[PDB]
Amino acid sequence: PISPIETVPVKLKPGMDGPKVKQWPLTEEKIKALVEICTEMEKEGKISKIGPENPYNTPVFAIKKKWRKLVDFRELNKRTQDFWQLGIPHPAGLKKKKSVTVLDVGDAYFSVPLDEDFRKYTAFTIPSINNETPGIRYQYNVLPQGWKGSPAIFQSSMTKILEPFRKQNPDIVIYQYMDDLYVGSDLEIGQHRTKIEELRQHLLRWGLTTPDKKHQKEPPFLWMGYELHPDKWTVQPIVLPEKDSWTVNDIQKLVGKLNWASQIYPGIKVRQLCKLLRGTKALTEVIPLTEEAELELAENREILKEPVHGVYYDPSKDLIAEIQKQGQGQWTYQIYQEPFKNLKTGKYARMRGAHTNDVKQLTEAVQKITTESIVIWGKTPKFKLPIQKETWETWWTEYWQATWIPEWEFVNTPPLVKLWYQLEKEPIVGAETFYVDGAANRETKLGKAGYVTNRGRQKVVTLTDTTNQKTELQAIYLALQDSGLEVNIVTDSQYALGIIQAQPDQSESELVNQIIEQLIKKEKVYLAWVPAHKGIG
Amino acid sequence: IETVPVKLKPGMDGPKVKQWPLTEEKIKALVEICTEMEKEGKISKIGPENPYNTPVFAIKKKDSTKWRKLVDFRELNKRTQDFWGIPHPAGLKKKKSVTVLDVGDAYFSVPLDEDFRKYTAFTIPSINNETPGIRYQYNVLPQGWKGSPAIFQSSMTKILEPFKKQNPDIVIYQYMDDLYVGSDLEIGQHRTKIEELRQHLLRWGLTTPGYELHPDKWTVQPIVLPEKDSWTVNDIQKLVGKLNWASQIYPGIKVRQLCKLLRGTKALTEVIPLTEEAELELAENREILKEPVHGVYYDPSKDLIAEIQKQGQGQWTYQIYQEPFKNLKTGKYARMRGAHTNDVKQLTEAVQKITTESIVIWGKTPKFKLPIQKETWETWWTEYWQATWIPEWEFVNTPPLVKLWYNLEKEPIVG
Ligand SMILES: CCOCn1c(Cc2cc(C)cc(C)c2)c(C(C)C)c(=O)[nH]c1=O
Repeated sequence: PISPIETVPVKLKPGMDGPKVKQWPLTEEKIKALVEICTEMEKEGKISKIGPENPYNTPVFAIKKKWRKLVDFRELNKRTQDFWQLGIPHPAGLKKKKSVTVLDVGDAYFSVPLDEDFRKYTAFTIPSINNETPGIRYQYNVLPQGWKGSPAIFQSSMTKILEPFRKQNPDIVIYQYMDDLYVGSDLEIGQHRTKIEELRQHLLRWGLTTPDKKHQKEPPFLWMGYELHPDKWTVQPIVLPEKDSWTVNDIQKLVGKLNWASQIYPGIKVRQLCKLLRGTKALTEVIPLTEEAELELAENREILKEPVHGVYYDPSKDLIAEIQKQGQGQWTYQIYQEPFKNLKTGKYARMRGAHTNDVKQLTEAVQKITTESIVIWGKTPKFKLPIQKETWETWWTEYWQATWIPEWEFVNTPPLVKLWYQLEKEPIVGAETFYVDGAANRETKLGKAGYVTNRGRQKVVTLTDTTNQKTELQAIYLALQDSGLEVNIVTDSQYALGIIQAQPDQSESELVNQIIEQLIKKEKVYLAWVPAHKGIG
Repeated sequence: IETVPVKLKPGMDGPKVKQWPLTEEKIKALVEICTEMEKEGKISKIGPENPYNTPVFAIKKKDSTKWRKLVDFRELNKRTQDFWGIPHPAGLKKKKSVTVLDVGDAYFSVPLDEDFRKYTAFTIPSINNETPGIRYQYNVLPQGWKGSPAIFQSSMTKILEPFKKQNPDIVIYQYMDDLYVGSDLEIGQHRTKIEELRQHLLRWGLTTPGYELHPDKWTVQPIVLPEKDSWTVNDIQKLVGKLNWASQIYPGIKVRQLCKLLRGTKALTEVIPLTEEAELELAENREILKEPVHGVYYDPSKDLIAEIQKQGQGQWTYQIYQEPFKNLKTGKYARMRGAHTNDVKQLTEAVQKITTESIVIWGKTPKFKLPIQKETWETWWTEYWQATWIPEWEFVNTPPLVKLWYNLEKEPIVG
């Protein structure tokens, strides 16, 4: 039945008025059923008949999943004010429980009273055979299914009702999600059982009932692709649809699941399969799997055959986070308390953008790990990073941007991340000095790039279809190429000033990457910038 | 008691800012601090019908080993009707010593307009989201809100009148929850005179928790160029590059004669003898640089900007201005003992220190341009924040030349 709870004042968005959608026309069979069903709801007090003084209306339908009504609140919702859960708990953050019992509060929505002032907008109508006499008209006295505000109001009411019980029994954990109530504890099975029944009766006090064993959920719990088991959690089986004909669409869907899975199974690859999309003309276009795609799709099936399980959180144990550099711009990490008993795993992908470096990327992965850790375990892990303290100290104390890594420790697990090179702080004595320069016609795109050294050496190339920036970077490239293991290079390029400060080791620009590789080849490189057009050849 | 009605600026709506993740420690404290405030009727639990939200967090002042609650009312403030408030005295910028007092407690004794309370909504989050957040809403004047000191104006002036009229020599300025007391007196006389105010205040109900500010130790330093016996091609080059840039601030800076020496393809290390002309050019630039650029005045009807550069080795430079190149103030900042390996800790201290000066000098917090990545700042700044206010800020990429120049600011011959 309806419960003696205080209703929540609810109102339509400022300005707008209640919905007025015309009632869809129904057949004899549809009407007959609705009439039946609504006669039931009206008796229970759920809905109440209304006279045409109510100008509002919403369309009701009849669907068989015996018949069952359905109200389309799309319009009313659009007009309903806004409310303030959309942050889901992650398995790795739950604490092991001796027992977990799940109570159902399904038709509790129809157990929570609606704001008597708002009820009027909820009006709907029951049509007649065809287009004759006026139909039956009702309105809700309780939170209706499908309305924007139901979930929120329900949640809040539930919280209020649970407050006293939560207080009396602090050693009991309740988690509400949808119309399920997950009650867990470490009490003795008999004691736990006893408390549930008390809770149950406490709820019954407020009208909210509970069903029979018929539909009583029991572990494992299938939740958001995870499998909740009492001692540990596993990942729900990821199956790859073994077919022979693959459409563009099919491929994309595949790449999706596979990308999601790479988090748990760090071995997954989709490059060879993510080439099958090149130049595709239609979503339904059929693509022949290349041999390399067969090989790739094949191995992933094996990987995904393996069972991967994680364990739960133990607050009495510290948090460890270990990171690995899978390749350039790719990182893997695992968070555990006991070695090999992972609470959570994951991986990070990067675009390399305009220009970064490995150490910088390392810090970013740390930050992301740190944040999610705080969200899940309210604590920040102790890090184990594949980088020496030496390298770190040499990089951050000089980097132009503020940066930091919480308490961490060096772990000798190859390949260690390191500084690929370091520009000299002072010019190299007894090294050739290249004065590089590049100029381009912004419109004709005809450029020239070259250099001249104190050593008398010189060169100049003519570039076709080029920009100014390129002729600049190109001049710097030529010097790097034509020089020895030690070089001094002066340029008036604003961009060189960029790499001086940041000394990146990965760029989006291929030219920059060319340069970086050259920069790495040398033993000593001193890069100097000077004002352009200032007659300082 | 009378509750002066407060209203949002026209066309504005309440804040709907997401709460940032908090650690267990901080959440436990807020729960503790809030249950207490609830009982005292300072705040009340609210429903989901209220869609607004402002973020909250917890901090611990210096020496303080007890958690204090801090709300980020920046958004609400920006949207709260102005008050046509408290004037600013050009005195304390001069005074020999200034002490800062937290009179934020005072507000809790004043009630807030019923109709406005909804906008003060905030949320204590829960670990791993295993429970719904706990939503509250203020019933009394909240700390950190700009409406607060404005409404408790009449009451503060009153309370202060006695002390003011007895000491017309001491300056008292109120900004947010802070109270700035400045005097030219003797350290002993100043400090002890504080207590007189302190107790005087305490006598009404508002517990008012080195530490002395010394305006006039904030003298703007000049830029000093290097001097050598011998100069190399590289030396001139670095110099000319720096100068050429400075000419944006000092147009009288010329570098034509030095550039002359740089014609030709010499080895960067090769020494070059200076000409009498390039020697004079250099003398003039030094001369020009001996003082801040003329004609720079504070315009009250414009925002203050504070740019900070990470120099390195615990060093930070900053400039305050309203228009690029026309600095109202500049300086350096060396890390506090203990910030040994934490860039964020330092930067945070720097911001607080810089902001405070902004308050004393102009009674306005500057807008910060921080040489740090958004993600990094948001993740850890609250871990070392110790002021009751929160400046506005944006993140930037420090131009190489800007820090090469200010790195050149003069320092004491010894200390
Ligand atoms: C049998 C395992 O159920 C998972 N589980 C649970 C129950 C549980 C079940 C589901 C479907 C989702 C979530 C987030 C939690 C709890 C609490 C919340 C009752 C707990 O503390 N610990 C735990 O391991």
